Amino acid sequence: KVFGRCELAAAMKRHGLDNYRGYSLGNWVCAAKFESNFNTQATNRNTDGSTDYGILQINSRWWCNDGRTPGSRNLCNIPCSALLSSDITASVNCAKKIVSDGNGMNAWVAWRNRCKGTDVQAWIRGCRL
Ligand SMILES: [Cl-]
Ligand SMILES: [Cl-]
Repeated sequence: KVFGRCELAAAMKRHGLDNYRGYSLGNWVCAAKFESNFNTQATNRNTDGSTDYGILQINSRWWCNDGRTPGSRNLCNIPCSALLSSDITASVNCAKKIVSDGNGMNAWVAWRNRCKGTDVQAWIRGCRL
């Protein structure tokens, strides 16, 4: 599923991401835009052979099991394929563990490079939340 901006904001808001660890909702929408273009089915392969999955491009190196990232961890205890669902619950729940791991949203390269220090509230402007 390819979400609309406001549709995704509202789904994220319902799943407790607004202000989660001090990150306002615009941060999460912005990250999703630049990570996946709001497409729950996004995959991208990293040079190390790990893969990034779903709306927030969560990496098989640490976070999920895809059966083909030898010597990786499954810290969110999920098949990576569950991150590709049109229901973003598993992505959001895993994202919460990532953002809590000490690096905040800096874990998301596109967040760091494209959202951080910008006006992120613009990403939810206009939305009925
Ligand atoms: Cl694996
Ligand atoms: Cl980037």
